[PDB]
Amino acid sequence: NLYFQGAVDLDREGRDPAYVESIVKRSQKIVDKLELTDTVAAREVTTIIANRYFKLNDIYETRDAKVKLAKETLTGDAKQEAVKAAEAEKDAALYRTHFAFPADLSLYLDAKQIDAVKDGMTYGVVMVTYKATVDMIPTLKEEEKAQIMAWLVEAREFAMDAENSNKKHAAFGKYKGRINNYLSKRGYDLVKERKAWYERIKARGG
Amino acid sequence: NLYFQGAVDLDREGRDPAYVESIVKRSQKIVDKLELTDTVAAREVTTIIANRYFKLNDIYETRDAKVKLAKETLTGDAKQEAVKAAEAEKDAALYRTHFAFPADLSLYLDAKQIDAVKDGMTYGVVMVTYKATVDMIPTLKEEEKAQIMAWLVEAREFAMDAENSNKKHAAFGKYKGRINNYLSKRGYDLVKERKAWYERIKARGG
Ligand SMILES: [Cl-]
Ligand SMILES: [Cl-]
Repeated sequence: NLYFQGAVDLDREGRDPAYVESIVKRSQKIVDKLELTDTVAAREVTTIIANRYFKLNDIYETRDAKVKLAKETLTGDAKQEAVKAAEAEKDAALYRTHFAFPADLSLYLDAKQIDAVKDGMTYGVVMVTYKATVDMIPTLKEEEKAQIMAWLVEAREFAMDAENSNKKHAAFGKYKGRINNYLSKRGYDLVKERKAWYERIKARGG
Repeated sequence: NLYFQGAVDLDREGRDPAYVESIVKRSQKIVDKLELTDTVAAREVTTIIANRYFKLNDIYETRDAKVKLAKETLTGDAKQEAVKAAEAEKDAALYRTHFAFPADLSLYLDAKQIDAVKDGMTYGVVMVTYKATVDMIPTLKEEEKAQIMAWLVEAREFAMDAENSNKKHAAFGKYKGRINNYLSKRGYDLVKERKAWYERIKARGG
């Protein structure tokens, strides 16, 4: 499956060609899982995803340059304030660019397909985590399931903008922590549920 | 239709009661247009919307205090840099809180209803603008319509977070400018289309 640009320009200029190729291949792999039937649309979506990876890269490079300058020049509270300001500026750049991404995708993809792109950019952690949680506690109430999914989908919106795998898993981890705490406050004995789950996994040949 | 809090706490503490009442009434009016059939869900959604108005208010109050301090203490480039930093910090606060809002709404509302809330918070400018544009140029291509709608929906995502009516209309205005420029670059004679549209409006008794 050889990628070629379509109408959407690939933001390749001035970038290391091996990096560009790695991002395009990553992006192609996400698009493959959509099983699109319009080969031109598939190229366009590939480019849109790649360009978003590249722009995120640039945002984080900017942030890192500011933090490097702070490490070299500042200490104590002044240093922490400069790091805080760089992080706010990073989150601002994410805000300013976040909505254009599904806007652009929507020219080619429906809502379900756009969600599948989000999942592709975030290792499908939403459904892995949701399925595991309901496997662990099969009598969760519908409202508990709904809240758990809502938090995972929120986590995904942040994770898709994160810098790398480590930071993506940290974003999910925050909301997994929230889920854990939520269930314990709602009266579930998580030690007991988890122990019984492991027994069920063994009993079914997992 | 008297509002009463449900399970979601209204973020009322320390706020002027007339302001609280005004925001609750605004929020109730948005929810009324959803025509929900679960009266408890309607109260919860009312509270969620009101609480988002209140949090946006607080974000803008923070931003304004920083800009006031800059006006009182700084001039020239230093002043512009402090204003820039306050705006980045504001956009950061918007980013950090934006995704929780539809997450919370999703416990009560489907995707279509959530969009109707977004429209309610933004004076329905998306559909007014879209309908007017297709009325003005009825032979737009499907891809042009799609791009126009995508830009209006993007505009809405920013507008729903804006401070007031003036700033909401400015957010839409940016993307209306983009639409105007887009159509002229795609070969439409906007002077001619607009003139012929006005004739059609007159001919139909508008
Ligand atoms: Cl190419
Ligand atoms: Cl109340």
